[PDB]
Amino acid sequence: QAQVGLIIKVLGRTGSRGNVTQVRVRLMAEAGSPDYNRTIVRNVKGPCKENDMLSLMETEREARRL
Amino acid sequence: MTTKRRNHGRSKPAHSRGRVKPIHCFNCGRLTPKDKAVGRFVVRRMLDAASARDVAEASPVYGANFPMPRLYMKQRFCIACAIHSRTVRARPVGNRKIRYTKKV
Amino acid sequence: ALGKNKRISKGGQETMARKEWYDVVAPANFEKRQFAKTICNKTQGTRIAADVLRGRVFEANLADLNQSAGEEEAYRKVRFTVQEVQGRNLLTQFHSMEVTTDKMASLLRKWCTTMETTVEVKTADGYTMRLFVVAFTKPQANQQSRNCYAKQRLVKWLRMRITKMIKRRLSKVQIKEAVSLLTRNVLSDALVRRCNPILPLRELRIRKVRVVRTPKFDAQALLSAHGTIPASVEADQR
Amino acid sequence: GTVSRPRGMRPKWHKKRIKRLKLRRRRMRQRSK
Amino acid sequence: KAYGPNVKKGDLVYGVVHIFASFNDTFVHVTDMSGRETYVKVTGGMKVKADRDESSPYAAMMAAQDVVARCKECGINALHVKMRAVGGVRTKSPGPGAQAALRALARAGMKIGRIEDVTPIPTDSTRRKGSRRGRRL
Amino acid sequence: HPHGGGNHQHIGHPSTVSRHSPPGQKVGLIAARRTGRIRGGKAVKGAWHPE
RNA sequence: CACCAUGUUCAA
RNA sequence: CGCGGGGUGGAGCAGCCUGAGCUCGUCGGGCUCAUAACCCGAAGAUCGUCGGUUCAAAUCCGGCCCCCGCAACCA
RNA sequence: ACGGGAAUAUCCUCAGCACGCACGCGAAAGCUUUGAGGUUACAGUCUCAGGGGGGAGUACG
RNA sequence: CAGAGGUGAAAUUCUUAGACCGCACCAAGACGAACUACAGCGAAGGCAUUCUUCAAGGAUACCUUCCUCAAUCAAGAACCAAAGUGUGGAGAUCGAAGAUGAUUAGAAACCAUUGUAGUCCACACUGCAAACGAUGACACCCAUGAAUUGGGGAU
Ligand SMILES: [K+]
Ligand SMILES: [K+]
Ligand SMILES: [K+]
Ligand SMILES: [Mg+2]
Ligand SMILES: [Mg+2]
Ligand SMILES: [Mg+2]
Ligand SMILES: [Mg+2]
Ligand SMILES: [Mg+2]
Ligand SMILES: [Mg+2]
Ligand SMILES: [Mg+2]
Ligand SMILES: [Mg+2]
Ligand SMILES: [Mg+2]
Ligand SMILES: [Mg+2]
Ligand SMILES: [Mg+2]
Ligand SMILES: [Mg+2]
Ligand SMILES: [Mg+2]
Ligand SMILES: [Mg+2]
Ligand SMILES: [Mg+2]
Ligand SMILES: [Mg+2]
Ligand SMILES: [Mg+2]
Ligand SMILES: [Mg+2]
Ligand SMILES: [Mg+2]
Ligand SMILES: [Mg+2]
Ligand SMILES: [Mg+2]
Ligand SMILES: [Mg+2]
Ligand SMILES: [Mg+2]
Ligand SMILES: [Mg+2]
Ligand SMILES: [Mg+2]
Ligand SMILES: [Mg+2]
Ligand SMILES: [Mg+2]
Ligand SMILES: [Mg+2]
Ligand code: NA
Ligand code: NA
Ligand SMILES: [Zn+2]
Repeated sequence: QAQVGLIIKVLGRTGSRGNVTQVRVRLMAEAGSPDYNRTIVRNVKGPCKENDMLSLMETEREARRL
Repeated sequence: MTTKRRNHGRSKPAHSRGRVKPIHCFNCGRLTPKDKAVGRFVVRRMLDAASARDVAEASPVYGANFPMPRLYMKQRFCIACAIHSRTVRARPVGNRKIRYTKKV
Repeated sequence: ALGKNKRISKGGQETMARKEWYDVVAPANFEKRQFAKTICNKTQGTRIAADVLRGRVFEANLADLNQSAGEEEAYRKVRFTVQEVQGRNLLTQFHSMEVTTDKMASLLRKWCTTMETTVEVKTADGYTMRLFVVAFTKPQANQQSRNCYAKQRLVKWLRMRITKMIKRRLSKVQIKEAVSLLTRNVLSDALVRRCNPILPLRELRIRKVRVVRTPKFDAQALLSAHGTIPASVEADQR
Repeated sequence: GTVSRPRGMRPKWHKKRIKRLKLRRRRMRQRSK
Repeated sequence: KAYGPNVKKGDLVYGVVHIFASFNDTFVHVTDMSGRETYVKVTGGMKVKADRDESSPYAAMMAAQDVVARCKECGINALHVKMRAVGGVRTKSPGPGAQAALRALARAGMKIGRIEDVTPIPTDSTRRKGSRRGRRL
Repeated sequence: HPHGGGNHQHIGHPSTVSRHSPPGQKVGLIAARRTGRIRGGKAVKGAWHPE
């Protein structure tokens, strides 16, 4: 259903009005999983910070860097 | 009104040649002389870093020992498109004489 | 777009179940003989599958065709024309060779002369090919000039020597030996070695070879080219 | 813009208006004689 | 069944995927090494309902996933890649769906062979559409 | 003649006549695929032979 | 890169 | 004069085959420094006139006031 | 073998398209052996055009 | 096999009578990418694939020839991009006019799909360009650094 990811870096606020934060997320899976230590760039709505956790659901789309 | 540039915005000295055959702008297709158009040779990666990593993992051919192919393109823009795309920007009058002879 | 088609017809079975698999066989001068597989409709009525298989052109990378060759082979593709169907084996003949687009485009540099030569030659067995050689000028080791453009008379001299060598070397050999020379770069090394004294060259290479005229089909000559033909198990029971 | 004040319509179109006017006048004289 | 060739289990069977990525649509088209026989062809317009989303990376990713499913059905487990833009006298820049489609094929389990750009490039050309003033927008 | 007569000199019917018209009726533009001033290129005339 | 048209006459 | 068609909100036009709509216009409030554009609302008929039939007439049938056409030929 | 060859390196030279660079000049922008310099300390030779803005490159011939 | 095309978004448009896409070809008319440069050639306009040819042209080199034959120019002469004209060809692409679809208060504009004349060639006209270095031709003097094209001299 949804895969948990850990925010390891806040790349910066993106978009007009600065309400969207672009972050680097490491997928949290056990050792040997295909998503183990897989890092993707995501766009986050709401106040977030480093070491926060996200429920990604889909983990294929990667946010365009800004 | 006033002569803005000594070279008149092109690489055609007064006694070098009469006409330079124009080219189509890379973006809009506007015809501009080849010596005037803003020329850029771009070597772009076919994939960004993340996608290239995934494709290289699935590729028996591409990996640490064999690099992925790149795109090679000579792009010539009309002046308007070069400015609008920010390939080139208006500069202070004293900085307009600064020229680069190699890609930095 | 989904759900947008208005006019579908203008008036008002599984596809893969009808397909049989075939192996494509390169000539014996290539280490990997059974490169590539393909499909074709089963022979139905008067439409015999062999009649629609002959003439098909298959493209493969030279490094895949010749294992343990090197990264230089990996930037060339070789095409083959199916000349005869033997069971489920598609025996082929050389069609064309080309350098990949990325490799060829990367060879271009600004402050140098790009010299191109087109050569047409007939082999001993009546095959006619076009050769499309390209060479680049280079600065010398101690050169301080801002460009290494070549004098035009040297460019024409380079073109004539390339044309004479290629015609001399390829006109008295068969197509099989000619392909071996081209794919193993024997002609290429000969060309650059003898053309450098005319003009300092960064690199000379044959970017495209194309067969423009083939002789009348000969079954025996095709079999002599293919030597020992690896068996095809496509028609066998699983 | 690459030119100074025209103090009128674009000179190319003013020239065309004059050109059409000259054509009309020479046609009127032709029908008269 | 599986409609595959008579090969040992796990052996690579190579097709050729032609990815035509324009700024209006993406084509993910799988053929054999000759190009005469086509296994599957899925476009971005078959995955979305809005015209403006036909060239989107998500549409290309969805098209590629269906391509992978049918390729597994047909018995093709590896793909050589031929990438192209519009080319001709038009733009030489690949469309947005180019990268997403190739990545989706790799992440779906499909093996990737040789990759090459086959954008048609004229060595001299006819006149491009638009006037000498270009498109004025 | 089919085009004869009238209080004005005119053909009162279309001048393109069928291929199957009997002699005496087949006058004018016989079995014309098109009429009017040709623009943008003269096509090859005569019967169509795909061979 | 949807669509932004106009501002009465002198004189501060 | 004979034959035919037409009078509907301020304008043009539907419905014209018994139980009023369209666009523009006008009025009120927004947006603008203001006007226009734009947005939200509102009002405006008695179906040319006079009779008849019908439980009911824009509607159906009669006469009238006008408007617009087609014809007014053989000597 | 287009071969007593070919290209570089240092220096010189004549001819050509030019660049950043001293006088001097210019209302200034700028020009500068490539003058717009060598001009009120005004004269090497020839030639074309201009005389406030419009009407107008119009009318007539 | 179900869409394709096109756009800011769409529609005109194409499409199960198989469009778009894929491979190898065939036809025809244009064009000569990257290399392509404050580079070359030409009186200007202009000129870019290769090979084979025909007349030229500048520069350089010379202890060759010659002997003022020169400079600039009313009149006069030849050439002159594009568009335009005439007669034959040709007609792929693009595309004045026109058509359709959008946008808009209106839009017979910009945008989209098209499309005539043209765009190309031969011959003959036209001689209207920001035909610009907005800078007439010939000749003399003139300071500095780094380059560049062609020919010579020295190592
Ligand atoms: K420029
Ligand atoms: K020069
Ligand atoms: K100019
Ligand atoms: Mg200005
Ligand atoms: Mg300019
Ligand atoms: Mg010159
Ligand atoms: Mg010019
Ligand atoms: Mg790998
Ligand atoms: Mg050089
Ligand atoms: Mg301005
Ligand atoms: Mg002025
Ligand atoms: Mg689209
Ligand atoms: Mg579409
Ligand atoms: Mg604009
Ligand atoms: Mg009759
Ligand atoms: Mg008649
Ligand atoms: Mg008449
Ligand atoms: Mg008549
Ligand atoms: Mg005012
Ligand atoms: Mg100077
Ligand atoms: Mg004086
Ligand atoms: Mg005056
Ligand atoms: Mg070329
Ligand atoms: Mg003179
Ligand atoms: Mg012309
Ligand atoms: Mg004629
Ligand atoms: Mg068109
Ligand atoms: Mg003039
Ligand atoms: Mg000059
Ligand atoms: Mg002038
Ligand atoms: Mg030179
Ligand atoms: Na009539
Ligand atoms: Na078909
Ligand atoms: Zn442009």
